Amino acid sequence: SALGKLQDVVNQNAQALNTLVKQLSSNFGAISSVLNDILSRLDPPEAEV
Amino acid sequence: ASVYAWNRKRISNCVADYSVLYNSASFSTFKCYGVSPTKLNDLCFTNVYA
Repeated sequence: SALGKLQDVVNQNAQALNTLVKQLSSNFGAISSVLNDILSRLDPPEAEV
Repeated sequence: ASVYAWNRKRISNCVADYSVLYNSASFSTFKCYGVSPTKLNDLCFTNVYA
């Protein structure tokens, strides 16, 4: 742990990237977090909302 | 069945046919939620409750 600053910078960047990756699969109030499933299941007006 | 004793059937392990229902057009109410009634119900489901 003599290089704590560089490790901390790398960990913060990885944590931010992983958080974005995790947020990619959030419902956000929609019926599903998978876009392809929504498109293959729902009609174009409700699909687009 | 009567409404209070609503009868439930499980549609399991069979190739579904939804096209005949849509194209029949004798069923006045055709309101579909989640899945769309405009020829998209031709998919696969783990469990269908009727």
